[PDB]
Amino acid sequence: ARAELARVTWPTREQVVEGTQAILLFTLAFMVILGLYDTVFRFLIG
Amino acid sequence: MVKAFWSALQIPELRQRVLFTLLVLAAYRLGAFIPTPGVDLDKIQEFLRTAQGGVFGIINLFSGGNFERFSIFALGIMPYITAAIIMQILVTVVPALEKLSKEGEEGRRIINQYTRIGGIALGAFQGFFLATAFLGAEGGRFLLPGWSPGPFFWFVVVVTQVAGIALLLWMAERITEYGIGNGTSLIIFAGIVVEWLPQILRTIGLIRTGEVNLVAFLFFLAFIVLAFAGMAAVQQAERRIPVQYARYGGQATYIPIKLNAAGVIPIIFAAAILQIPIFLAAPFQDNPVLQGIANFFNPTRPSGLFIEVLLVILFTYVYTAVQFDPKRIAESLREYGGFIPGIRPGEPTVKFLEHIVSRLTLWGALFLGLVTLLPQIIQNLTGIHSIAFSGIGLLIVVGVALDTLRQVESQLMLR
Ligand SMILES: [Zn+2]
Repeated sequence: ARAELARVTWPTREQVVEGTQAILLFTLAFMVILGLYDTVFRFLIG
Repeated sequence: MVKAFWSALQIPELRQRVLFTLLVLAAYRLGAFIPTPGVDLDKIQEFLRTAQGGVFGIINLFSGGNFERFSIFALGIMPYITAAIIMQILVTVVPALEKLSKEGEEGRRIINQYTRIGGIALGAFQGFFLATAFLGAEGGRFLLPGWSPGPFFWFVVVVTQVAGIALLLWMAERITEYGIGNGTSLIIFAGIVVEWLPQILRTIGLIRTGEVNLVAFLFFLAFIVLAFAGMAAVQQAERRIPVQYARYGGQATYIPIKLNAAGVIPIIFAAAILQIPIFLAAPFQDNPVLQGIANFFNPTRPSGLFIEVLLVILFTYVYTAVQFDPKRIAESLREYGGFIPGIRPGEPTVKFLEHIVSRLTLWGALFLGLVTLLPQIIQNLTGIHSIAFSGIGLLIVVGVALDTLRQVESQLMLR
């Protein structure tokens, strides 16, 4: 069907912001962890 | 906020599990430079950069960039996902396997070991299939000089590929037991996000030359964050259906209906599925009929993107929607007299919950379909282009993150 149940709890109204803050932290962490994993294998070449 | 992680990580119990998780992905990244005996990686890279070998995008993404340089895990942990989907179809259709499925602790780990032996065998095939149909294909198009289309190569790739997959699949299941979150999940996740930092770096080096402007780029990074947010908003979002219990032991509660039940799996699933056509059809270079087949499902092109987006919908809906929901819930309310206020107990409860879950779950799916489709549009109007930030790129990254963070607290409650 295509009817709306808009009245739904979004138990986070602006805890969304801290959720997003958690996700962006997780990725950017690993991102830099795994980003250097490249150069750490570069100075291991010679 | 940044320290809310710090202290909760400064407890050595988990700090050890992170330093193992990171270590296993380190050795996985180490293997990425272990080239397959007879393969000319410079030719492979050249090919992947041409328009012809463009379709291999998603394949090289979920390989973690291993295909790009035929490592011992050329395809990565992806053959294992293929086995996971095969055996979880056969668990449904074939009933004898359904018996073993529902058969408790050790019974659930036997299917797990028929899938584990499913995957490793599937690596042998895929390795051979590529060595035969693609790698030594034309003049040994991608063979280093000295190497030849003989069975010596065939066998030596099959070995490199079974060695690589076995190594890796073992590495996977350690990240589950002795590490954070889920192995496989985190492996896929690693493949995508590795290629992020240099990309982000190279994009701002080319903003300087005058090729890119900071208006478009700042729009793109804004959107990634926006996307990251919307999904975070949606995961948190619930609809509470009020219950109430009879007289002691008589008070009110709520049964929560989420928009998307931990949608980590249907997404990696859908991705795998979409690659099946590409993987079989594309490595036949000279065959036009097959190149059509493969180029149809290419997720960059609108045809493939549409096939991709219909897939993420379906896989998400069927995942979230089927969590042995309505009919048991309606009956279980019998245990100690429970009811949804105002709504008749029994059939009308079933049809009530059914309706709600149906109409809800659907919005959950549709949303995830925008997250798949939109990046391309956004990528197209922008000069920036990469499969790593291609929605399916995002949805798994965001996916594994949440899956991993959620699994911390469930045991961090216990610990
Ligand atoms: Zn040819």
